[PDB]
Amino acid sequence: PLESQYQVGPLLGSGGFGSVYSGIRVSDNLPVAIKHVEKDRISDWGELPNGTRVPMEVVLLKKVSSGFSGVIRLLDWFERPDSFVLILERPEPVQDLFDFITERGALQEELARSFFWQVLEAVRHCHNCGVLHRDIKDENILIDLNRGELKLIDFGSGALLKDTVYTDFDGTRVYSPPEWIRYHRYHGRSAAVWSLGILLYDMVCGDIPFEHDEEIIGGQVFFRQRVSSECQHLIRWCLALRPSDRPTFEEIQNHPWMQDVLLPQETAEIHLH
Amino acid sequence: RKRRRHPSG
Repeated sequence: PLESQYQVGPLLGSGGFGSVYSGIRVSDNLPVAIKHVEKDRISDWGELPNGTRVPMEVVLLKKVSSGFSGVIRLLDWFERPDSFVLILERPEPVQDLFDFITERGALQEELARSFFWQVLEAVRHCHNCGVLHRDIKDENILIDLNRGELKLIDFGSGALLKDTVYTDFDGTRVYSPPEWIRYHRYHGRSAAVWSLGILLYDMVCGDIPFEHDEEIIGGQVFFRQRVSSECQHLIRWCLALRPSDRPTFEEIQNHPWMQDVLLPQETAEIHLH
Repeated sequence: RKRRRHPSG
């Protein structure tokens, strides 16, 4: 029984991802997030390793939720007549990265480096598990303010990772790559790297670079804040117009701007506490 | 300058 195992608290938010409530597991007072998705709104369906037909979001979350990682883990799920209910980790205290950047402005490069590194490790974990998130953005990143750890959320636009072309997309357009805008075609890893360039610009400049299709495909990156030449180079490389010109995840993490990252605990003590 | 969220759809 779902309603007997958890106490339901305030609504945390709602939107394209469903409705998410704060919660507490009665078995041990663990903080949880309780996410409701209406069956009628579910676009892509998958099958759990048992034949049970579930939202793709559940398939993807299960693939990435084994062990520790920078991904918010699925703890349990329930099927109801008209909806699915997902029980997810809820760190506390937490702020999503969109609100954090809104409140603090452009981040110091030392802090942006720590956050960006942790996001890269989380995305590498997803890809290692066969999962493409397809909606990397500051709104889908939670900050554990005490531990200095970032967590990826909202796999509702994701897909199984593959090496062939994708011709469907329901992520965030202003983070989508020019080949999607121009041709409605993209490959998974190079499209992810584009969105990471958008995210890094967002962190070091205080807002995303592009709002309109013409800016996405124009591939001119104007820097509105003082940003080091090494960081500018990494951003412009992630935002190369031709997908084959973008760096691999390995080349990003070997980039000179990425060296000497802070540990998560140091990040919390220096920048968040 | 206006900073806003962008829905996923």
